[PDB]
Amino acid sequence: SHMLSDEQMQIINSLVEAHHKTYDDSYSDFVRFRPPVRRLSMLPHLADLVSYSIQKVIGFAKMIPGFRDLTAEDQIALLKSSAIEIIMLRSNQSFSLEDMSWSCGGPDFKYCINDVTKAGHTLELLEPLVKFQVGLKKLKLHEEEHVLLMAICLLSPDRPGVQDHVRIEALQDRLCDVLQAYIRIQHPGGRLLYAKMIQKLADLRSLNEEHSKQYRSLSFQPEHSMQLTPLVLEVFGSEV
Amino acid sequence: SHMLSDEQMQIINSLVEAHHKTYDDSYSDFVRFRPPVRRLSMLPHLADLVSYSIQKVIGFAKMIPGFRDLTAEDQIALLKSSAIEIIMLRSNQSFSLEDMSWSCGGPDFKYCINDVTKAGHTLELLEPLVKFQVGLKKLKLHEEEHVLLMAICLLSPDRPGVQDHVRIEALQDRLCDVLQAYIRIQHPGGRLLYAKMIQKLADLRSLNEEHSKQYRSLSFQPEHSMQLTPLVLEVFGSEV
Amino acid sequence: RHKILHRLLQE
Amino acid sequence: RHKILHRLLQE
Ligand SMILES: CC1(C)[C@H](/C=C/C=C2C[C@@H](O)C[C@H](O)C2)CC[C@]1(C)CCC#CC(O)(C(F)(F)F)C(F)(F)F
Ligand SMILES: CC1(C)[C@H](/C=C/C=C2C[C@@H](O)C[C@H](O)C2)CC[C@]1(C)CCC#CC(O)(C(F)(F)F)C(F)(F)F
Ligand SMILES: [Mg+2]
Ligand SMILES: [Mg+2]
Repeated sequence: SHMLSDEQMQIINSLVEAHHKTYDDSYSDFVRFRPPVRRLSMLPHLADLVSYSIQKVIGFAKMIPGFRDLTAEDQIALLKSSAIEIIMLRSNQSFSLEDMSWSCGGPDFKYCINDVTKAGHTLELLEPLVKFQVGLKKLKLHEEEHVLLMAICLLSPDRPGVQDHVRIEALQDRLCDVLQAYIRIQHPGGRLLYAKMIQKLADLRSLNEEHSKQYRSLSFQPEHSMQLTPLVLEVFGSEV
Repeated sequence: SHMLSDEQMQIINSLVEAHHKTYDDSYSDFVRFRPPVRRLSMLPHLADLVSYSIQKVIGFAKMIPGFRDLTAEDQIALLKSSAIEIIMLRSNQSFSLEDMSWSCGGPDFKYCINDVTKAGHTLELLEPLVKFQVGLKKLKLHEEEHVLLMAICLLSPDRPGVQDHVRIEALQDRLCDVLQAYIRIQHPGGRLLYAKMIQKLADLRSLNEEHSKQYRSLSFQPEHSMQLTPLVLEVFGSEV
Repeated sequence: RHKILHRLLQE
Repeated sequence: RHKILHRLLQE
């Protein structure tokens, strides 16, 4: 009944290309992380996984149409507040409904709930997490929709620290359009998908909040914070 | 012609035991460091080697008779300024005159000058380093003398940041005694050894100074400092 | 200060 | 601040 506009389509080519450039389905770079071990035994390996991911999320972000033109401060503000959410969204790519875990190799790079516990996190986080991963996986998103959801999550103007919350609101809306249009046109059987997707964003906030609290506690214990990486400390730190 | 006193001897048992407790001749813990790779390719692995060593040097220090009774500030001040020197001294244990390198396994955990270069250091440091390692190895120190030299180096009152530089001067002298006495009594053929040993301390300062400058440069480049560890950043940082 | 972040967001 | 160092020098 319709068809995406040239502009919208070029945006999709950019996000998809950006993701391919910042996400390897082989997970070959994991051999460079401190090896996993199953007190907080998995902390070193997971800290490295997360850190590596932030580096990847930043690369993606820099390629989101519009982002580069924001003030470094807002880029930072947005990255800092959404980082963890973007990592949870992209992680879905490795999540397996089969064994309810992230399989990036295995048995060495297969991450179960138990493992994340050995990194200092509880079921109060992991419970909703896997639940979110499952529900999200069931949506069978087209790569195009997966990349949009990520770009949309990052440009949420409702982030603590954001300045020009009006230009951010605009860009997120432009992307929300392309996503809505795309599902209507390219997604057979997807009429309530959009709704289901925006809802996922809301579930992300709860996961984020929980993670932040659990992170703060871990963060204050020097014997544990010393296992983290400088970038993780910077991105998740309370630093103004 | 003499014989160590009971007190001096108990000190030697403490330093030797302390070293055994904080130094593994199997280097089995290295598999937990980020794997080496031969821009600054070895930086991640070596940062982890150094970091691990600081943790070990701290353990040793805490067992040096007298140290625990200093002010946390002086303990820190002493650790911060001597850390790198203690690591160079203890590294001798793994240095091989054969291949002029530190062999803690291999070929994976064998460190040549080239490798340290891939971690951001130059021959301006590595040149005197190996030279120092060689000369030091040639001294064939008894374990007892090796542990004393380390305890003596750590209690050098001439460190920037030191407060009670008089109690530190005292303790270092007490240890210098036990070392002198020991060589006279237990070291056949060692008459100029003591002199050769105190001289090594002086060579350490040059290596330290050089390392500090080279470290400072690496430290200011965020793309490199992000490869370091929180403890390394803390110990070698300019933080007052 | 976010030195690392500023550096990575730089191209 | 040397939080980590203070923590390790603690027993
Ligand atoms: C275990 C996690 C890393 C999850 C797994 C995601 C999977 C992948 C694989 C692939 O799809 C590529 C993706 O980029 C990452 C997402 C959040 C998690 C539960 C987060 C676990 C964590 C944490 C921390 O709080 C700490 F390490 F300190 F405990 C940190 F945030 F500070 F780091
Ligand atoms: C390569 C080094 C680590 C040397 C090798 C020593 C060997 C061993 C093995 C065993 O005997 C047990 C010992 O504890 C350590 C000593 C100093 C060195 C040249 C130091 C290399 C370095 C460095 C750094 O500047 C960085 F990583 F950033 F480049 C750091 F200081 F910040 F870390
Ligand atoms: Mg919207
Ligand atoms: Mg003296």
